Amino acid sequence: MREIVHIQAGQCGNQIGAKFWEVISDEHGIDPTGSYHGDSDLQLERINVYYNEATGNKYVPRAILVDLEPGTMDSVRSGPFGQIFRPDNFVFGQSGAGNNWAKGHYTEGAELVDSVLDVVRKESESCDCLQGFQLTHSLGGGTGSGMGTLLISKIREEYPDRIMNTFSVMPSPKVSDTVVEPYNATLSVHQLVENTDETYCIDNEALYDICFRTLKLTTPTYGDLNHLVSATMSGVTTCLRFPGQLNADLRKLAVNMVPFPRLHFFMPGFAPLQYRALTVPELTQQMFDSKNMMAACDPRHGRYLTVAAIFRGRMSMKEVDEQMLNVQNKNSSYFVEWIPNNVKTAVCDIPPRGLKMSATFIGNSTAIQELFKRISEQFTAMFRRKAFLHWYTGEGMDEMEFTEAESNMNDLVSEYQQYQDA
Amino acid sequence: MRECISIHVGQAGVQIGNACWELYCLEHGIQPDGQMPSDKTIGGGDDSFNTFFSETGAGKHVPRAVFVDLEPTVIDEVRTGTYRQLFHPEQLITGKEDAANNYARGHYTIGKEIIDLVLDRIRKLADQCTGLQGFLVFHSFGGGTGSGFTSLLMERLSVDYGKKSKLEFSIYPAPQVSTAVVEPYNSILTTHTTLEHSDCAFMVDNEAIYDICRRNLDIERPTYTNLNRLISQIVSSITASLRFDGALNVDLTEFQTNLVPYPRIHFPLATYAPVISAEKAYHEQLSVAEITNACFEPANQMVKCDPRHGKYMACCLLYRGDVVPKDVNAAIATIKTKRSIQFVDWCPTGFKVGINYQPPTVVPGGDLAKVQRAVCMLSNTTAIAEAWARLDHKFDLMYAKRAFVHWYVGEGMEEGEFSEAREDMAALEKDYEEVGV
Amino acid sequence: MYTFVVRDENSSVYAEVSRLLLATGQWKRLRKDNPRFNLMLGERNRLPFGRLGHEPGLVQLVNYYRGADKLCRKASLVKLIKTSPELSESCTWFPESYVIYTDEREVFLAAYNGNVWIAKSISSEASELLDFHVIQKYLEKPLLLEPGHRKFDIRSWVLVDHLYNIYLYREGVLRTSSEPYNSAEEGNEMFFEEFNQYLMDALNTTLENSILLQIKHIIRSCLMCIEPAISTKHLHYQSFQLFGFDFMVDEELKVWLIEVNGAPACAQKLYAELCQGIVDVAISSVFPLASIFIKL
Amino acid sequence: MEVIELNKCTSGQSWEVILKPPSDPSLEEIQKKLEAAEERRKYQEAELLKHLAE
Ligand SMILES: Nc1nc2c(ncn2[C@@H]2O[C@H](COP(=O)(O)OP(=O)(O)OP(=O)(O)O)[C@@H](O)[C@H]2O)c(=O)[nH]1
Ligand SMILES: Nc1nc2c(ncn2[C@@H]2O[C@H](COP(=O)(O)OP(=O)(O)O)[C@@H](O)[C@H]2O)c(=O)[nH]1
Ligand SMILES: Cc1cc2nc(/C=C/c3cccnc3)sc2cc1C
Ligand SMILES: [Ca+2]
Ligand SMILES: [Ca+2]
Ligand SMILES: [Mg+2]
Ligand SMILES: [Mg+2]
Repeated sequence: MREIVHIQAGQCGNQIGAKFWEVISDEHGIDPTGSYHGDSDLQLERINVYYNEATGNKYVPRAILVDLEPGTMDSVRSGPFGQIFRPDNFVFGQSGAGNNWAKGHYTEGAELVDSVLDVVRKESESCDCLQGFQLTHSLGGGTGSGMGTLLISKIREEYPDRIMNTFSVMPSPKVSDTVVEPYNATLSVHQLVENTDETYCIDNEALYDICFRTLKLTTPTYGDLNHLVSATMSGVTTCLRFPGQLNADLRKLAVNMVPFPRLHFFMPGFAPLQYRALTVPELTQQMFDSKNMMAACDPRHGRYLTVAAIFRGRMSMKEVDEQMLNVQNKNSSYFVEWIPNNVKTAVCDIPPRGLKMSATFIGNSTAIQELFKRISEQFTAMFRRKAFLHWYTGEGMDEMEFTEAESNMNDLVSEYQQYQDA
Repeated sequence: MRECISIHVGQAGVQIGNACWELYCLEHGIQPDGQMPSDKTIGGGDDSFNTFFSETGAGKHVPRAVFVDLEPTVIDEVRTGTYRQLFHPEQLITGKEDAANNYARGHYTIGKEIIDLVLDRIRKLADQCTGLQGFLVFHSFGGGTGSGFTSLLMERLSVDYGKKSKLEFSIYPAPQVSTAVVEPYNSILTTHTTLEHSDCAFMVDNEAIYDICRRNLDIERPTYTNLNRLISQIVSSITASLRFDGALNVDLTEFQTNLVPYPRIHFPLATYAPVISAEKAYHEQLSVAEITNACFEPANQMVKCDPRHGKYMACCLLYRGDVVPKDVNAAIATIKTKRSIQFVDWCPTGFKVGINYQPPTVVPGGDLAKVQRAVCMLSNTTAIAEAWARLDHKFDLMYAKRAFVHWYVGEGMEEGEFSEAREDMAALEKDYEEVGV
Repeated sequence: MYTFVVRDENSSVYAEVSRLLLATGQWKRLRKDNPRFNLMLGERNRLPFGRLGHEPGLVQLVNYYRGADKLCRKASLVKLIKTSPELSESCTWFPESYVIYTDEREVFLAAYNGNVWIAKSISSEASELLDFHVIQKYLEKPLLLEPGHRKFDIRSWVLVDHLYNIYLYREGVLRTSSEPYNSAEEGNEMFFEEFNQYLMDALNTTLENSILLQIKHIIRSCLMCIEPAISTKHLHYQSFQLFGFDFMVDEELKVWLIEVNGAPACAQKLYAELCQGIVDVAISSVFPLASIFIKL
Repeated sequence: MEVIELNKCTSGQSWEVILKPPSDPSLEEIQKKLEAAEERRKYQEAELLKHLAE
């Protein structure tokens, strides 16, 4: 029945994951205790996609919470919708990962990974027809980055024929915890290139700029940043969670969006970012605007391979179709000519909370290379002096593995530039 | 009497299947529970409608149809729909997960696991046939199931039923009502494998049905329900000869005989008139001449093309309603002196005309108004090759960069089947050009 | 902001048209293979008409009429005239022509029995032509300008829009001969104003009366004939096309049709005026922004 | 303009009007195709598991 298994790893992965569940539980009418109290059967028609039906007509998220320290997951359990999560699905260590990819991937995380897989297996076994997996994590830390990609590697071994997608938060010096973030990110990107079908690249620099420049927040917190991520994740999963014209699972959606296996790193977008409702032209304009992009990449610096757009709310579908056909025919130079009709649009009647109507952007642009270039610059800047490497070699890693990760991402960059000049 | 078994593959095939069988029941006066007060031969008899309907001892009239899809969400609507008592559970076949718009998935990966089951259920209907004509296959070009599993089925049907004819009702992919991008691949792939297995295929471009619904029915954003109810009308016009008393196209063989002189060129263009809005209060009823003249207007064709810049190999006129032969011929003589209708030198410049006195039936509450007379033209024009041209061009654009190809190779298909299929289409366009210009 | 593509670089006329569209600041030129276009300045050979009118939300227009080659080919023009009841053998304004590789070899030699012909795709002997396409009756007695005693031909540019309105450009041109005609002005181009003054002084008549009436008649006759075959009135795309009609005039002031060009060139000083007119009635009529023609 | 083969019936009638006279793979081979594809999947999957094992 097209069930999705959700996994969240690390500090960022769990805090963002929790907000996601907090938002969609509200949309489906599920209270923190797991009881349904909505007002429409449309909220329950595809409730099985992310929720398991309990004994007493309760709905428990198909989510698995992973960390190497209990700090963040204790905060989740003490949160608003904390009691909604299945207790056994809380898998945690005590040591922590210390913002170290090696600790998450090779030492500390390796000691815990089988425990997570047992929970994954337990959730998967009770699925009528498993649709795929979904991971929320950061790439700049240790747990979500190192253990997260290790989990993905394991899942692909046990479930080679299942879709593996991630919502990955990209590190940025503007919003940074440690200096080793480019090290952890480069190591993780190599894993994602090979072992995921779709990765939504969420840039913290972009999130910061949106909160500061647009949302007019002088001192943006992680909470403010996760508000944008939560709203985007809701929009991306809207067509999967609600009835509509679109009858597609993760695989079919992946087929129409990914023309080349390695090039599957998407730029998320959202509109609006107020009492005055937006018009369809305004939604479409903002949706394609760089200021609504969350990968911190300028789409004009590249070309769109494929584009997906999801509209929510009661609106003129003719006007939507006209406006989408307006942007494409006014900026046809930014869409590849060797992929006919690469821009697809879906509408959903049920709007998110607080907005009468909204729009979510999913772009497979070659401009995403700017993100990897940026990470690669920061990486090389330290690695040429072998700086901070002792943290990693102390966990058993060799310099060669760093050189290889560096080379694979430069290859990824070169691959993107290959189709930008096509 | 000789029976005809319909097979509906994929979402497009199943939903259009629903539209047609609904329309068939309304035409033959069959109630949703299966009963038919008109039929006096209880539990048997070999009337014209028995070609499509079987009869039980209880008096139920059951469609000789099989519904197959690789995911249940669409067919489940038939299991709990208005005509749920009409079908037997064995006639409705569903799988776990679909082909995800991947031809290779529907043909090789998933199709292999369910092909024997489908054939066995078809065999169940075939055993209740005293003299089976053949099969009518409904499917889309763009879908993984509609393209992939259909071609596999068509291959096996030629093996298990070699003496039986096979007709196609195919949905040509249109971007305005599709969210898929790899449809040009699936279209070309399934045409290449099905070509030597289909005797006659009626292509229906969603782009054409879309605009007809917009222009003539005043519908802003036509839905699948809108498209299918219109498609069902055209299909009904084509299969009416098989379901009613007559002398034109009485069996599936005559479709090939009267429309397909060259085997590979078995894609007749269909034109229909009139399409009138049900929300239109005052409407001047069109004449025989007016609806006949409309058959040569491109805006009424199931595929948008220009027959003026091609050649005809065959042409049939199927009238339904208040139509007399005198007015028909009076219109035909007039049309030739105003229209550019060129035939090939090795074919007679003529028309096979058929009249069904029973007026067109429309679904109560639908968007289509009731008309006193309607006509469907089936013409084999080389102009329909324009659709192949468009399709193959999109193929060339993507395949030059090998875009999306890895999805197909990952399902066990070799890259060589792409170029092998494309070369077949290159030859197909060449055939049309030789016959045409 | 409309979009257009250019798929014919050798086009002398539409090179100026595309330039004028850009000068309006409301037209953007796209790549030649970009399918999302409004206007198409297509190529001469094998224009993909079949891929037009299939872009949702885009009204598409093309600078060529599909099937107009029946009028712009030598062998096709002859066939069209003899076979069409609205033209027939009694054509008067068209020279007795024959198609030879249908073919009309036996018919041509029958009418062979002033007997000078010309083959193209000039001799008094029939054997010299067949040993060497269509054979046309060469006008042995053409009108000659004085002083000079020289032969000439008249070129008229005709624009037909999407509504199949027939517009005749006021400014024509005469491709005159420099050498005297032997039956044994700047750059040889005379415009209408001078040619009109000549007719008034020499033959006591006007260009409108003696010649232009017959010209307008022929143009309208040819186009209204092939109209139901090429019209895009109810098509999924629209077509317009500039035509080049070539005429001849004899000593009796009778106008004869020579050929029709589908991709004609224009006179030097008439490019600025004609191309501007093309934008107004054939392009901006379909794609509005923010007369030099005679409607037939 | 000749009318020929006029057949009349209670349900309707049909005829022909002329305006101008004129001037498979076996079951075995299919199984070989399907199994060849299934084997190519198993090979590509084996190379995946081999890669993961390393
Ligand atoms: N006319 C019409 N076309 C449809 C309908 N449903 C889908 N289509 C068209 O069919 C094409 C392919 O979609 P599907 O037929 O649903 O694909 P499928 O056969 O189910 O194969 P899968 O990919 O496995 O789901 C699309 O281009 C749609 O436009 C329908 O109900 N009516
Ligand atoms: N958007 C967002 N980013 C975060 C959050 N917490 C940490 N990060 C980012 O993630 C990186 C740190 O990784 P973290 O998840 O804290 O380490 P982990 O627990 O080992 O996975 C840094 O680049 C932070 O900018 C959060 O709540 N929201
Ligand atoms: C064309 C198209 C593609 C598409 N892909 C989507 C992805 C959803 C998802 C949700 C969770 C995890 N991974 C993926 S929504 C969507 C909507 C359209 C129109
Ligand atoms: Ca330990
Ligand atoms: Ca009976
Ligand atoms: Mg942290
Ligand atoms: Mg399907």
